Amino acid sequence: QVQLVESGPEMKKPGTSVKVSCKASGFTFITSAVQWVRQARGQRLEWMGWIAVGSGNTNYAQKFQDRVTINRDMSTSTAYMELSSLRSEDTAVYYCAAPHCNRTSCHDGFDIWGQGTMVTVSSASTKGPSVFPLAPSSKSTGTAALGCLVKDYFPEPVTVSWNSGALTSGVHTFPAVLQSSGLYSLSSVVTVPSSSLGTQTYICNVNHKPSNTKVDKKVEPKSC
Amino acid sequence: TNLCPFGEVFNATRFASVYAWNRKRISNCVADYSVLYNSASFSTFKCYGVSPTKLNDLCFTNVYADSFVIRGDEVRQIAPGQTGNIADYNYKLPDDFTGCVIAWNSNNLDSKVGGNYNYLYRLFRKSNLKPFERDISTEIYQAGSTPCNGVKGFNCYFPLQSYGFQPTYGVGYQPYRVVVLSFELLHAPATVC
Amino acid sequence: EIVLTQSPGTLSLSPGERATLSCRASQSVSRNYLAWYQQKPGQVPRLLIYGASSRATGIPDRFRGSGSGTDFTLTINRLESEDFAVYYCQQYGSSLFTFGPGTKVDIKRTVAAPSVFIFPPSDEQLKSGTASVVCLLNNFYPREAKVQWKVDNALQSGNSQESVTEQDSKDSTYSLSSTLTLSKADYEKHKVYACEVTHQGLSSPVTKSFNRGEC
Ligand SMILES: *[C@@H]1O[C@H](CO[C@@H]2O[C@@H](C)[C@@H](O)[C@@H](O)[C@@H]2O)[C@@H](O[C@@H]2O[C@H](CO)[C@@H](O[C@@H]3O[C@H](CO[C@H]4O[C@H](CO)[C@@H](O)[C@H](O)[C@@H]4O)[C@@H](O)[C@H](O[C@H]4O[C@H](CO)[C@@H](O)[C@H](O)[C@@H]4O)[C@@H]3O)[C@H](O)[C@H]2NC(C)=O)[C@H](O)[C@H]1NC(C)=O
Ligand SMILES: *[C@@H]1O[C@H](CO[C@@H]2O[C@@H](C)[C@@H](O)[C@@H](O)[C@@H]2O)[C@@H](O[C@@H]2O[C@H](CO)[C@@H](O)[C@H](O[C@@H]3O[C@H](CO[C@H]4O[C@H](CO)[C@@H](O)[C@H](O)[C@@H]4O)[C@@H](O)[C@H](O)[C@@H]3O)[C@H]2NC(C)=O)[C@H](O)[C@H]1NC(C)=O
Repeated sequence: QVQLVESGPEMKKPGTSVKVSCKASGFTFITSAVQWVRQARGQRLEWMGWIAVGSGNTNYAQKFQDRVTINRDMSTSTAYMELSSLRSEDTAVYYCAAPHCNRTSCHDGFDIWGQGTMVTVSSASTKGPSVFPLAPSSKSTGTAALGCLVKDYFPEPVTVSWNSGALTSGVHTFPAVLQSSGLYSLSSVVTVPSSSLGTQTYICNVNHKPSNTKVDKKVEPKSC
Repeated sequence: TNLCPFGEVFNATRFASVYAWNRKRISNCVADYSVLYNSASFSTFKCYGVSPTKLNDLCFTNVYADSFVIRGDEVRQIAPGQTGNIADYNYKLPDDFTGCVIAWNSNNLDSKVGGNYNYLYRLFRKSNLKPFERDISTEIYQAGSTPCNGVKGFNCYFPLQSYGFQPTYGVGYQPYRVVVLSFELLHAPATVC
Repeated sequence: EIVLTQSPGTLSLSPGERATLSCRASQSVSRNYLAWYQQKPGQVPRLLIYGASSRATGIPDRFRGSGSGTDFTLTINRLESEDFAVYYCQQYGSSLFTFGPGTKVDIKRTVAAPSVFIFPPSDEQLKSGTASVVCLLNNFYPREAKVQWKVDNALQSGNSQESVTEQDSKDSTYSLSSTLTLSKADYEKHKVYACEVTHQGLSSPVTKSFNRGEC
């Protein structure tokens, strides 16, 4: 059972520090090396640094030389990464990787990876979303589009269903975006035939567990 | 009729690193072991093959005095049949060891405020050392399949590492000076009584 | 720092074809230390190829690596359905390690133009002092698309953000959501709001517009 287990989710205010754990199991920790890679939501892998377990020697990328310090504690067989002076741009998922080794030899690559640690940095407090309807256009002849606007909420995530699960086909819920105000905004839409606009009702089910918010909103065709 | 120079060993102003452990040969001298066991300034004192008290009434052909410095947690490795980074890659005692292991805390001497990086230990080595073997090669250790030919990089690190003794470490990380006395009995005229 | 680049950005292939990914290093690798990783959405990277041309444990034989100095290749002989994900390369032989930008391998599909819709801000939101205009691009292929907001016939930049869904498991299409966000004061200062959509499946940019106050 060659394993590598990391810390739980972290949520630190901007300007503070976060220390992510990364404990090893199944192999001899003393002789391998641990690297740290972060990945923003939907972005590429970004290499931060690495540490040799035996010597403790570290190497850090240019971007992270100012605020990142990688250490290890071979008594607990755990390596740590500390990121000071946190900010909204640091909000990402942090991974640790290491080669599986025995007392004398190592794998030629990082084949052991951790499960990931979600670090969220934001000044804004918890907030329930305002749900606004996206009414279908009157310029629709065969298929029209309608949806809801889940705007200004924190933190992630929110769940959205239509007609409480009866409507699933042609539904698209987009991943949220972080506004400059620190709050998230999301939009979920659905394409239905233009004929059914007058004889079928469409209600979006927005549920936000961190705030215990259950907002349902009816989307009605534009009326003058 | 002259006593053995046990003072030059136990009282040396500087001790060697465990990977390059010092060894002094003692012969043709009257060994007075009385004060050594009486000495309360020694933290560790374990003899294997001979009794600590019943020792002054013994003659040996050669007596070897080995001295070095290790961590407090690593003193338990200076014994026959032990395993660890020190017993496997630095200083190894045979299974049929005939001698005594002596150690004492030296945090007041071998530790500096900024860290004393003079004491080193061999961290990586391909195979375990033979008994009383000594390895001082600084050849870069190749951990992965691909070599390096002298490249301090991933899966290719320097085989030697420093202790960095500071006075604020715990007793396990503090420096301990060790003196290992081997009692050799050959088919030659005896010289140490 | 050694710069790492991959090509293409998105590789559109059908299940069964042979995929060929490229990874380029700004200078010669320190020690032929090039690793290939596979990442499905919302998952942890998985090592496929380590050290130029050496398959990791548990990887099927259809994955292969090659290269030597600055140009390296990841080749999948017969593309299986479980292989459609993003692929990253990483050099890790010279002190500092670096990653590539990634290469997304998606299922091939015929060109499909997007269904474009525009949504004025609800009266409930205008009560909040904020206005949000939404531009929907529904079910298109490939993912490459461009959205340009225009307020009173003027190209708008800033106060705009996009979002793309994953490749749908039925029609293999993507969908984009662009949101323009202004204050109620700024919104009430104009009449025509439109988003201009440019796509490969459109012979000319398609524009959907509305007039404020004229429902
Ligand atoms: C510690 O790990 C060492 C490295 O092993 C690999 O790396 C680690 C990280 C793991 O992933 C591990 O699973 C990997 O295997 C490991 O060293 C390895 O030890 C084995 C067993 O002693 C060696 O295999 C034996 O090799 C001989 C002859 O090898 C010659 O050829 C190779 C090139 O092909 C040369 O590199 C060698 O120098 C030799 O010249 C084989 O004859 C032998 O058996 C074969 O035949 C029998 C039937 O008789 C079959 O059952 C076997 O499957 C074989 O086909 C072994 O294969 C291996 O060479 C060696 N590798 C290295 C790089 O040193 C070590 O054992 C581990 N120690 C501990 C305590 O865990
Ligand atoms: C390692 O060296 C130490 C220290 O060496 C001495 O101390 C340092 C600070 C320097 O001054 C150096 O020049 C010295 O040589 C040894 O520790 C001392 O060793 C001596 C001799 O082995 C021993 O006598 C000390 O014990 C003390 O003894 C006095 C008096 O005891 C005898 O001496 C006087 C004459 O000087 C006689 O009149 C008396 O009757 C006794 O015969 C006691 O008063 C005192 O309480 C203490 O017991 C040792 N002192 C200490 C602190 O350890 C050590 O033996 C050396 N070890 C080895 C293996 O060589």
